[PDB]
Amino acid sequence: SKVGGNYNYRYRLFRKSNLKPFERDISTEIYNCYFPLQSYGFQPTNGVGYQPYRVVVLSFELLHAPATVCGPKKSTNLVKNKCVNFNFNGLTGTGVLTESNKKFLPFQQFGRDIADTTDAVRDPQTLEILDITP
Amino acid sequence: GKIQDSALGKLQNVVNQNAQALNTLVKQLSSNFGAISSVLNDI
Amino acid sequence: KFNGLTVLPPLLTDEMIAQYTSALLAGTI
Amino acid sequence: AYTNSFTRGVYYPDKVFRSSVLHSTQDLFLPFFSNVTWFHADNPVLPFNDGVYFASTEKSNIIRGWIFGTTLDTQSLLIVNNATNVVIKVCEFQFNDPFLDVYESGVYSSANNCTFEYVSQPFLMDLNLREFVFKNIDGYFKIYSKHTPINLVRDLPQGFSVLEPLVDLPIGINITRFQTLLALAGAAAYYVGYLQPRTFLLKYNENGTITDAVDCALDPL
Ligand SMILES: *[C@@H]1O[C@H](CO)[C@@H](O[C@@H]2O[C@H](CO)[C@@H](O)[C@H](O)[C@H]2NC(C)=O)[C@H](O)[C@H]1NC(C)=O
Ligand SMILES: *[C@@H]1O[C@H](CO)[C@@H](O[C@@H]2O[C@H](CO)[C@@H](O)[C@H](O)[C@H]2NC(C)=O)[C@H](O)[C@H]1NC(C)=O
Ligand SMILES: *[C@@H]1O[C@H](CO)[C@@H](O)[C@H](O)[C@H]1NC(C)=O
Ligand SMILES: *[C@@H]1O[C@H](CO)[C@@H](O)[C@H](O)[C@H]1NC(C)=O
Ligand SMILES: *[C@@H]1O[C@H](CO)[C@@H](O)[C@H](O)[C@H]1NC(C)=O
Ligand SMILES: *[C@@H]1O[C@H](CO)[C@@H](O)[C@H](O)[C@H]1NC(C)=O
Repeated sequence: SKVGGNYNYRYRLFRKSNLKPFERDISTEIYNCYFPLQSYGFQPTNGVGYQPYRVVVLSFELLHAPATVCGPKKSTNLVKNKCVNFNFNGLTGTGVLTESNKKFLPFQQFGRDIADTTDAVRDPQTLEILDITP
Repeated sequence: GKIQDSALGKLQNVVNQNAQALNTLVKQLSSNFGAISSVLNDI
Repeated sequence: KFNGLTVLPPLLTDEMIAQYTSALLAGTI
Repeated sequence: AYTNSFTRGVYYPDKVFRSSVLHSTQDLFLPFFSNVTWFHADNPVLPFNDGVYFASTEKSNIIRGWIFGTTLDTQSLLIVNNATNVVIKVCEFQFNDPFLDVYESGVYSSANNCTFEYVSQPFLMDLNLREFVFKNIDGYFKIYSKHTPINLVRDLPQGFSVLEPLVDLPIGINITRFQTLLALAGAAAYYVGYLQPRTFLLKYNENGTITDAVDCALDPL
């Protein structure tokens, strides 16, 4: 709302058909004839409760392609042939780990059983296929 | 000597139905049942 | 497989059923 | 023109390994025994629809790559090749003689604000069937390929190959139109077919390679 002129912001008031999720529409064609955008008040005071709020939404993609935005937790050393609790790139589990001959195709990162439970994981920094045996 | 050339389906149905029953019980672990994941470690 | 299913062995082994089946044959003949 | 004889167009649907397993997936596959368009000529402009199967064969190499866009201008993915690298851009240009043939880049490809690049070594580079699959999704453009060796000149070879992934660039474009780029009386084979959200059953062998597929909706068997 600052008097330096920050109150340029505006919203689409009229639209032909509902906007899809994560879709965008920049058009300003005339909507009997009306401009399709309308600007908020946002003077040093708007109406009460109509102050400008800044917003950001974080969308977490979870595609199971190689992960690229990780939390600050540092890795441990890696144990084989003992049953161990583990967290690989966010895949929490529990089992006995073993460097495994059932080699993935080079693009693949997890293996799954008949059930969705994962039977193998590619270790994200030694790059070996661990068998997980429950 | 003719028994070598000759009902086993009525017995194999036991082996096949127990196999299919267990396999179906395992496959239902992949089912979400409305949850955001089929694997509890995800939740 | 690992998901809590387990198949238990029968009490009578296949060899024990063969022994009984042999005993029924031997007796019969 | 059209051609039909293919059990081709299967690809690995998941980034996850499966072995000695028959698995059922719904994904945008090429329906079995459909009609691919066939051309071997110009740089024609075509619909992308839900996705594309593409393949080529030629003497030496003459496919240079591809153009895509929300419109034939809007952010418009370019993928073109060096001798040793593919190089990739997201910008708008005023695609209007939109070819890379004679009138390592050109075609008024003046980028200003929109490059969002990629560049890498695995692509169509000197090796005969240059199989590709392209699949735009929300935030996604995962591209697939297989350089299947063949003896045929320009008729579509019957047989089975499964395409591996090659890259994904999160372009954010909603692509609607598509075109190829050749280089230059010359001629070379290429084929195009639109993907559909079919259900397939896939036969992963012990190696975890897809050895067979059955297009579930093809026929009653
Ligand atoms: C962003 O970059 C594109 C080019 O990638 C610019 O496109 C030009 O747009 C003007 C109209 O504004 C046209 O007359 C030109 O023909 C376009 N050039 C090309 C090569 O397509 C666009 O103007 C740029 N926008 C901003 C805000 O920088
Ligand atoms: C994965 O596929 C390859 C290729 O078919 C198999 O490798 C062959 O295995 C046999 C038996 O060990 C050898 O005689 C061949 O020489 C191997 N070929 C090559 C090119 O190395 C491999 O066995 C398969 N993996 C599994 C787990 O079955
Ligand atoms: C989809 O395409 C239309 C033009 O065909 C465009 O106006 C719209 O912004 C596009 N959507 C996205 C998310 O880019
Ligand atoms: C980075 O990854 C490599 C494997 O490519 C690994 O050997 C190395 O230890 C990792 N870096 C550090 C600092 O550990
Ligand atoms: C393919 O195209 C031909 C015409 O060239 C048409 O008759 C046919 O129905 C189409 N589909 C199939 C599956 O052949
Ligand atoms: C690859 O192509 C770009 C232009 O598309 C060019 O600038 C670059 O020098 C080429 N790379 C090589 C190794 O020739």
